[PDB]
Amino acid sequence: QVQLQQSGAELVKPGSSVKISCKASGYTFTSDDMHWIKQQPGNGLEWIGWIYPGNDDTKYNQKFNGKATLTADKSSSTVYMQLSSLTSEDSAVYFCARGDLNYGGSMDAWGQGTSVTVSS
Amino acid sequence: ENPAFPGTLICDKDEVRIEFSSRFDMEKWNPSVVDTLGSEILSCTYALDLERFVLKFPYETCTIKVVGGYQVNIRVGDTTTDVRYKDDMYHFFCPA
Amino acid sequence: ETGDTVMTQSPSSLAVSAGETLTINCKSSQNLFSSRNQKNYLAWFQQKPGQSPTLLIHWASTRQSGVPDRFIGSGSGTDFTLTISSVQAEDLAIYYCQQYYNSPLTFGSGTKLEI
Repeated sequence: QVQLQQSGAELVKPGSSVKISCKASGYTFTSDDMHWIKQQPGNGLEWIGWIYPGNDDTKYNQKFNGKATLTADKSSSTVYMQLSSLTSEDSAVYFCARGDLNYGGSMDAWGQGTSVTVSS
Repeated sequence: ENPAFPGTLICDKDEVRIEFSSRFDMEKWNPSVVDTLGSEILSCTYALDLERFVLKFPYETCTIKVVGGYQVNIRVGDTTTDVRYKDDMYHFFCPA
Repeated sequence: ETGDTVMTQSPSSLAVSAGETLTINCKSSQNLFSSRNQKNYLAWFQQKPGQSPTLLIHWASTRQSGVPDRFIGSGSGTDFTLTISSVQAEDLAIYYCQQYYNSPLTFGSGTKLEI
């Protein structure tokens, strides 16, 4: 029943910005965390940050400070991540995942991923 | 940017002192001392005073010896959940 | 990166046949044990090509609902092991260990399995 629907893939030039949406359903939106994860092609997983839509508290990986910005819309039950000043290192697949605060914030539910491609 | 230590820390002669303005704050943050591996030190002989809202950590059993003094590693966070990654870690140095 | 909990996963890749049992080891630079609930904060993920990651184990020993019993999470605060007995073709994937005890959350470098 729990579903996370991300926006479609995007292709942009370096220096541009993109805003990835993640719409949650099947659970109470403001009672859990939303995590964002980056996977570079042929590489592993890297944790970006989490946002708690209840009070809009956020925590970022210091590596992504200024790069990624998390926001949330409670009316639409959708979390947004904005990526700016895109470089070749920013080309990757980006996942949103629900941190379930009943089980310690472990991420059971994941979105299908959004492919961001930076090319000139 | 990062959160600032929620209490007031004071290096005493024989111990580390952490003061709060109320019991509500102290129980909210619930500071614990941890080792180099981040585990709470169960041999620490700390004292708790809820009249003055003070936590006292003796250097010998609760802190790590380094050149010139002690390093103390403090973890604070919510005690009402098992979500531990929202906790905050702090590191301080007290000269001998 | 200072203060980050490092997850060291080994081996990098595994090549096996069918029916044998493999072990993936993951070691953490920080203890993941919470005295509150007496549990270690570690998860095991499986990701097939072209799909989102899938949570297999949480609390380092507890299987998610619908996960075959041939996946065994084990280990202690610093040292964790994932064992996949009687490997099947659908178990072909890359496996990652993750710690959720601390922020920032961190993953192991991953283990590629090829048969």
